[PDB]
Amino acid sequence: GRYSVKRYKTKRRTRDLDLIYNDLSTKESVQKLLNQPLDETKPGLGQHYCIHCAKYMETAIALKTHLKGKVHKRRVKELRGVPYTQEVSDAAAGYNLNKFLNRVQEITQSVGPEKESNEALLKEHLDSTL
Amino acid sequence: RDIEAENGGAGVFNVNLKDKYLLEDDEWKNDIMPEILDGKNVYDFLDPEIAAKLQALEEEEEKLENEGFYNIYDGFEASEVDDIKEKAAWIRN
Amino acid sequence: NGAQGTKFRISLGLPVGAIMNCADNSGARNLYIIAVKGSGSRLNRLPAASLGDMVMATVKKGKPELRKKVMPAIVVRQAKSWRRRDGVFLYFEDNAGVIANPKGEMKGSAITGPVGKECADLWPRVASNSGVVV
Amino acid sequence: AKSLRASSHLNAKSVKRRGVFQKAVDAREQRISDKLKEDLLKQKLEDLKKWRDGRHHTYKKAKLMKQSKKKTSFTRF
Amino acid sequence: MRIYQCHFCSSPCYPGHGIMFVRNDAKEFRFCRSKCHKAFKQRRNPRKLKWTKAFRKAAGKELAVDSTLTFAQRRNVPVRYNRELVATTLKAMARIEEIRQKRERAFYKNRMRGNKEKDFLRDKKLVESNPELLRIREVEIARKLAKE
Amino acid sequence: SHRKYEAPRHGHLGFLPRKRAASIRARVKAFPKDDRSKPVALTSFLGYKAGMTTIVRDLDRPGSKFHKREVVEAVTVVDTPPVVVVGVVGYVETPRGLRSLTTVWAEHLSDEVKRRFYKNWYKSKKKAFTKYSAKYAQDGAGIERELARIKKYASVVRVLVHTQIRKTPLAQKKAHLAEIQLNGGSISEKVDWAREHFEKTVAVDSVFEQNEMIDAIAVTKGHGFEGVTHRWGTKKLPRKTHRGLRKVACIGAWHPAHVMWSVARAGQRGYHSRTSINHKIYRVGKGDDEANGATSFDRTKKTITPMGGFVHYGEIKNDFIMVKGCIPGNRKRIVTLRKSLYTNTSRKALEEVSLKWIDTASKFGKGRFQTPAEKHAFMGTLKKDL
RNA sequence: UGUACAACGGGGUAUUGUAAGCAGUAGAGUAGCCGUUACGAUCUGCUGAGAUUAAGCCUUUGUUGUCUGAUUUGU
RNA sequence: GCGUUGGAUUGUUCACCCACUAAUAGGGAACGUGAGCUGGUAGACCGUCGUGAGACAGGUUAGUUUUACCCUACUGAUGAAUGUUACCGCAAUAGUAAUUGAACUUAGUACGAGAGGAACAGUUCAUUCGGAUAAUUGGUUUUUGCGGCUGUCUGAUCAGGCAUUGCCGCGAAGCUACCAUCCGCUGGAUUAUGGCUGAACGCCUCUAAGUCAGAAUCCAUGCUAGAACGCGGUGAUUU
RNA sequence: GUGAACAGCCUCUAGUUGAUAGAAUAAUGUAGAUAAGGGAAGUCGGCAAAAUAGAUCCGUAACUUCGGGAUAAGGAUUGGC
Ligand SMILES: [Zn+2]
Ligand SMILES: [Zn+2]
Repeated sequence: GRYSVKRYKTKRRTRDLDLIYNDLSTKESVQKLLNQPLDETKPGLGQHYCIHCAKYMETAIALKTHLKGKVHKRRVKELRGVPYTQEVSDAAAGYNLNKFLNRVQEITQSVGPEKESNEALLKEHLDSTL
Repeated sequence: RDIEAENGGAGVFNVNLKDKYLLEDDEWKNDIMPEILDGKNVYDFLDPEIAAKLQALEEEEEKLENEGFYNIYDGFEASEVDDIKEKAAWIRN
Repeated sequence: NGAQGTKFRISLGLPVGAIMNCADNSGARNLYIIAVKGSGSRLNRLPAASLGDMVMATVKKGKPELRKKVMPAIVVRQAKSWRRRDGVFLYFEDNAGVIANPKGEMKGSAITGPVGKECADLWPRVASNSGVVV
Repeated sequence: AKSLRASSHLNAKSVKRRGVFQKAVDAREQRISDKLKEDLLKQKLEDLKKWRDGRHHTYKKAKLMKQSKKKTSFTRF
Repeated sequence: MRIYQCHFCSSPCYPGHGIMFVRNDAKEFRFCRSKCHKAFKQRRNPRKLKWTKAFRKAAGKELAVDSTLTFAQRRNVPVRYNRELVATTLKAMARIEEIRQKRERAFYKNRMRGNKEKDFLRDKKLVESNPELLRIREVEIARKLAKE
Repeated sequence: SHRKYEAPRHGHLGFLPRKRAASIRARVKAFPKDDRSKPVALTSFLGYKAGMTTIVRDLDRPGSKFHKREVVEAVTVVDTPPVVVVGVVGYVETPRGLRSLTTVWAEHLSDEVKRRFYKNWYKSKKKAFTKYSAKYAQDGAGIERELARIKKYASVVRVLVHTQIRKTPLAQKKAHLAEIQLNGGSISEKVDWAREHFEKTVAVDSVFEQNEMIDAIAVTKGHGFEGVTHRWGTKKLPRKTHRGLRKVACIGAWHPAHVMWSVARAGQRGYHSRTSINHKIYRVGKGDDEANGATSFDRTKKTITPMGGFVHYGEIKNDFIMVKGCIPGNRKRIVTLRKSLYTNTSRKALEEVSLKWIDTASKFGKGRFQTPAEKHAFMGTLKKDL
């Protein structure tokens, strides 16, 4: 009906948590988006961009009130685990099992704590500047 | 070009994409590879070394068949258990 | 003409009066205007097309040197439900736009994001300027 | 364009018909007759597993006399 | 022809069935039906929905790792087309499916053992709970056998 | 005045009057021209429409852009059990038209065709062809005299056949009856063919084969009294116009004194008799041989009938014809397959169609599995099993 | 008065999304009792369970019952 | 024969502007008083005039006709009587539909100093139109099928009621979309025109008598209905 | 009872269950509702419909008769335990 039709249009489509995982993974990606040069078209003129909830706020205090909220915590509690790729979708059906398991142990060993440390640095950076 | 001119023109001549291919046996020129079986796809299961892995699979299955892989409560004999079961079913109904 | 191949039929998504995205760095952001080449003529019907279709357009957002200026170019993404004659229905995230001359040659030199399979097969220079097909 | 009922296109089609298409159309007839005869022979093999003088005369003379009394005949007055 | 797996349901997507979505990363998401497509649009989590296979394999339902499930590897390096090799693979697939189905049935038995003990204890508690209906049962059985 | 803007008509004036057809079974109005050089051959066949399905094909079409590429296509499936011959008709030429001067029937006939002749079968004494069977006595003087009449006169010969509805899952019990023309030569040989073929069957393989372009004649799916907008294709008036918006507003400014036959009014939509030509047969499948739905590429033993059977139809336990696309008529109807009336100068009627796969999934929903074995294997063992 | 017809039921197919009831220590903490007990959204298990499935789906070795009311027609 | 568009502009349009297109031809059946549907009297203000009431060279604004159930026409639907009933058919008459563009090849050939650059024959696909269809995709939901949500009520659980279909999600079947798919022909006579023989007129002449080709034209094949007072062949004919 | 509320929704007391009925579910209507992609290309004219909407917090321009404009605008949230 109207709610789903007029919220989840492909025009108003958002940014597919897989990619947010791949972005919060590494240092350079998070620093790039924290820097984010002045763009006249973006809502907050660039700055004040939440990466978990891929969203431009207007101001620092609007970032504060966003972070002190359940809409942020929804996404951070959704983004802790693995990102559910087609690898998972086909390993469930019995197809490219070893690729899925290599990806799983890779995240468990390498990429997981990488992203966790990046998130912690992000959090204390934001809490210190704000 | 001229084989086309002989058989039939540009838009009619059906070229065989085969007849150029390089094989162990030439008598099998006009064969076809199955793509799909019951649910599966042949290209996914098709390795050169499949019979050996199947031999290992059968070894494992025969080990398990010898093992215990494919195989009353005290106080009540069996008819006591059936009586309790039927009484409970009656009670629920 | 300019295109290599036949007039093939894929569903219509982009009527007249539709603002679609440009992601190359020729300078434009948007494409609007009227015209579709190879469009029919029927009372009360809108000119709307795709299939790597060539269309007239202006930059609504972009650099002023190419604003105020009508230009031809080709649809590469649609976001309507198109059917491939090999199986499934396809559709993109969005519409996409981008710029060229009447022979099919591009003002820009590289494309961002995916480009349609049939659009690239129909327009050579799009296939050369595209790094990502589908 | 050239219409469906254009003389030149129809002549070209007429020239094409006598050749590659009629051969394919005629082969199928022999094939299907060869199948039709075997579908008879198999039925036989299964079987071997075990005036017009009656009423037309009266009806027609009565029709003609009704026609000639009511004067409702096409040929006769 | 191929048989793809639904991004959501992990189900087969035969030719002429479903819808495909092409992200901006040049990544394909094909679905078995509009149910899964619309769940993707609404950004549901298939590892939380009980009717997928991902939930099952992650929860510890029908098993995930086994020797049977390694044969359907995708193959990006081809081979010379030996028809003997093709014929061997055709029999191998049928054999592998029998073996996998038997192991699956065994996994389900391992999961569902310990249920008859529980059911029997339920019935014991119930009958030892409620004797006042057992009197009605006794008298009615006696009445019926005296009636017949 | 001159309308200010030209636009084409709304509707076709050749498919008029748009009335209910006078019979559920559309009547064949033209058979191909006879060549007396060629063997004896039926011009047509009867069948029952049974749903639709989807196939994949490998296309060897030179010049096209799917040349040496795969293509998904829809197909229609007609249950075509063998057809039984029961009679002959001879049609003499006159300067009024064609006239039938004699019809000859067989010795024994089935309860099906007798039911066709009857209208209350459960009360009757079923006395239909008793005296004709008696006329089939010692030498059959009458039978031979009328057959010789047909050999002498009558010009062209048609054969009365009926179906074997008993074989279908349809709940009708009553067979259809149809004249089908014989297009070989030698009227004597036509009559001899029929005489030898009384009380005997003709399969569909003996009338058609793959890569053949046939015509379907049928009746199209009545919807009932319908309005202008959906019955001709007119525009709709914007909103809250006077006396409604799903109609033609008027004729214009100018003044006639009558309403014309050309101005798109309301009425019946459907149950019209239609003749749709040039549909390519893709498979002549047989009930005797299972794995009809299977293919050289598939090698997955299964019949064409999908899981749960077709919808508003049962299973295909009989010989069937698969054609591509969309024929007239709905499921559970009677269609006549004719062969093409003319040699077709298109390469489409030459290309040897090869299939790769057929869809035997459920049409009672969104089907994901081709076989119940596949469903069993994917779902795994349930609670009920063990 | 038959491989007859129907109402129920069985099987298949499809839609939904894991029933009622019972248990656990899994449960942000809070009180009481010398770590333990009571409350507790929720989670986990019996459970792709449970429900619906022709009313214009397919199929049926089952159970039960039904099958001569009225009118009219002649070359 | 078949088509002859989409839009901008009301400090206005008895029109013009830029695009697409094969093309964007003109007109009539109303305007030879007056006739579908839609824009363009009563109140009030400014301007010119008037002694004034008021009028106007003006301009602005707001401002209730409401068939058809009758006859005919048109569209679809029955039906008496022509021994009864049933089946298979014929076809007078009437209607008729297909259309346009591009692409491969012919060929970078003919042609041309160069620049440039065709076509017949053989093939492929699309535009407009029409007729069907529902395998798939999409839409639709009183399947009120499944689940959930708010508020309240049935003591709580269960199971439910009410909220003018309470709301949200999925939703088969059916219906439906160039928003999906399929299909859409071939014989005779002719116009203009080009010709053969050949007088008129001891030359000559396509014409006067004869005669060969030839257009998307005409008539038929094919498609639709089937004369309810058009017809045939055939089956049964009453305890 | 919910809730800011004599709003709207459900209920207790008291009262009523009155308005010609039955069978089907064609078109056209009357009263509503949903719709892919595009979003005013429609039309004299965005008529009508849609969208927004309560409460907490941040923040709020020109102009101003300094009293207002102003809920300007524009943004972050809302359950249960
Ligand atoms: Zn966030
Ligand atoms: Zn799925």
